[PDB]
Amino acid sequence: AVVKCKPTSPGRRHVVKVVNPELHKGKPFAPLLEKNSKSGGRNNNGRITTRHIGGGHKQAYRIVDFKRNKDGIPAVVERLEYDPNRSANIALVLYKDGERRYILAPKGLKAGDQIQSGVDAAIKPGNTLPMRNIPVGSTVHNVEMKPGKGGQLARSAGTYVQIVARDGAYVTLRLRSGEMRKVEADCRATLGEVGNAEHMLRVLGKAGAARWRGVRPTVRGTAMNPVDHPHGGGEGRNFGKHPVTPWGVQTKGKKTRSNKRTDKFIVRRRS
Amino acid sequence: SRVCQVTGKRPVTGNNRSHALNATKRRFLPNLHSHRFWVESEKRFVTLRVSAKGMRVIDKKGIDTVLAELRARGEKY
Amino acid sequence: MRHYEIVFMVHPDQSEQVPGMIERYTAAITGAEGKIHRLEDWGRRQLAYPINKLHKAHYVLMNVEAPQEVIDELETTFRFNDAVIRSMVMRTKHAVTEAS
Amino acid sequence: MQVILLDKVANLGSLGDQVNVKAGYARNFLVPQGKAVPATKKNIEFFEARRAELEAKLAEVLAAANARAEKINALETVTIASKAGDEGKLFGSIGTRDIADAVTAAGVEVAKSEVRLPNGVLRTTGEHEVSFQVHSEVFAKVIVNVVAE
RNA sequence: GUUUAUUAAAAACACAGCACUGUGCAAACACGAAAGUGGACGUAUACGGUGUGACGCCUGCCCGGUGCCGGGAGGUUAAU
Ligand SMILES: [Mg+2]
Ligand SMILES: [Mg+2]
Ligand SMILES: [Mg+2]
Ligand SMILES: [Mg+2]
Ligand SMILES: [Mg+2]
Ligand SMILES: [Mg+2]
Ligand SMILES: [Mg+2]
Ligand SMILES: [Mg+2]
Ligand SMILES: [Mg+2]
Ligand SMILES: [Mg+2]
Ligand SMILES: [Mg+2]
Ligand SMILES: [Mg+2]
Ligand SMILES: [Mg+2]
Ligand SMILES: [Mg+2]
Ligand code: NA
Repeated sequence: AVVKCKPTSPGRRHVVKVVNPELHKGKPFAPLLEKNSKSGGRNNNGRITTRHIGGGHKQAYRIVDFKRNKDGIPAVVERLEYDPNRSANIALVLYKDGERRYILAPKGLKAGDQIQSGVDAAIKPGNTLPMRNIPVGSTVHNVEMKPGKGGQLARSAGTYVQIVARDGAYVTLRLRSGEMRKVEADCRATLGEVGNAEHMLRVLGKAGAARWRGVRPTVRGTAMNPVDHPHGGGEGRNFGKHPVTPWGVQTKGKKTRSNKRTDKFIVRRRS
Repeated sequence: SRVCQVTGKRPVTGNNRSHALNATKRRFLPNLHSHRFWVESEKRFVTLRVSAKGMRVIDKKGIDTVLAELRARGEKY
Repeated sequence: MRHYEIVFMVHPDQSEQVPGMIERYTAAITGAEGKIHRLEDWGRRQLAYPINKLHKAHYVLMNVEAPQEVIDELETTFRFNDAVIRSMVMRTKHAVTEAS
Repeated sequence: MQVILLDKVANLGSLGDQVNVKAGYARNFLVPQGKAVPATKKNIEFFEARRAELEAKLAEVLAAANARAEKINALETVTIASKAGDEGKLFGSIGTRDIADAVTAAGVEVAKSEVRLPNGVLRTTGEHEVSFQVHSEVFAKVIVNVVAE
């Protein structure tokens, strides 16, 4: 639940926590983990390419079955678990053949639930099946944008995509951004919304929270010198400039999508 | 490199003369494309990085002739 | 186990599938000791307003006495089935096998 | 290109024409197949002198065993049993590959690209009419039934 | 908490929080003649940029100028 910490000290006063008492209070499943070394934002060349990244807690990568391409075989949700890589929680499931796999945990997924995947599966939340066998209007998540690809839409916490239309080879999807996108109807989609839908209610309380989540401080452009940023200079809080990114490009409204090869799919764009 | 395999068009340099005649060194690059040519004598596709002029030369001559020049010079494909 | 009354229309091209529909549903009802009372397959009726760019649906009335989980799974089948159009379950608390 | 043709091309050939096609057309569709050759001088000699008439009989041998429809009424109604659900509406399609590998005799006798469909791939457990083209001029109307598995 | 190592430790920077905006993934954006890499083995409850800076009460009018967004009729307009 959403728990507000008592103001027994500053930096603990303003905290709000999401205690999920169903998460596994133990070590995660071992064979499905692999090491995940931090980057710092630095690319192949060693240079910071994306700023404000570094530090934070160690975290191992949980191999999540995004594809859900084990058709027909049922599965029982053995365990719910905390994933440090996602905003949503993961769910270790056990198939009737003896294979354990991490999946994304939908909204209604508690321990022992019976899920599956394939063209003949049911329409219970957690069941993956291509978006032809799925009825239109239903709420899905972990949507694939290409058949067999792996699933890339609506896989954050509390997120879902909605099936609006269905025209022959393709399906129109209202995405979580209000954009209507056409993906071919062979692409898979797990049913139901993603779990941990209250994740957005944490408020982190203090600076060290973001720091150990891995977010280095953000220096305002105005707090710099004219050599450092397009903003800057000024004998005390002078701006007089149009807001831009540190590399000159306009911000605060300037459409920067230029793909021209996926525009055939975007029926209509974000609100 | 941006070098054509038939014609050998590597990139060259020149100036970007402005209306005020300001010379700034620029590069002319060949119209390179990776094209897949059918070889009937070998009955298979050979991919080359050829310019459009390279394609026109291959189409004026034969693909076997151009591959012969490649092989005699020391090219691979 | 309460007495329901189920009127459902179906696409007038799976009208050939209405037999298998009916026996499938009544078998599912009898499996949980549900008792079918009326099974009036009304044939292809002409609609008063066009439902989904389509007049002239195919009606089936069936009066059953079955438990709630049976009737709810039945409603889910009606929903997730593409040919079933405008199902309507209702409570009737009696045994009505007379006419219409 | 000035291209000399070795086959009746749907709109631009007569099996011997020296027609002027677009260079990309001749480069990517005709010459990669055996449908045409460059008509400069040497291939003109070769075709128009050497085998302008021998290639005609080779093309007639090719048009034989093709003009052999003999499978639009093979026996009849090559019927495919796929894992379909109730209410028809078979979940996954029965592809053209499956059609071919069920219709020839037992799969590995023909290719895949002979199968033409006015319905797409498959959406119903029932009666469908598929076309074939073993030659560019083939009125093939094979009939397919779908069975649940 | 940080800062002018070596005359300035501050009311300056950062901050949790807020908002606007871009980004549908081969994401935007950045480094890179390119390959590629970071973003992220993340997927709009995510990520980048910008401004403000807990919290409480609030944030009023102006789109004339500059910018950005949308329009595309018409005027003008390059190579060809
Ligand atoms: Mg940042
Ligand atoms: Mg901030
Ligand atoms: Mg800041
Ligand atoms: Mg300063
Ligand atoms: Mg500057
Ligand atoms: Mg000063
Ligand atoms: Mg001042
Ligand atoms: Mg000092
Ligand atoms: Mg110091
Ligand atoms: Mg001092
Ligand atoms: Mg400030
Ligand atoms: Mg104001
Ligand atoms: Mg105005
Ligand atoms: Mg404009
Ligand atoms: Na304005």
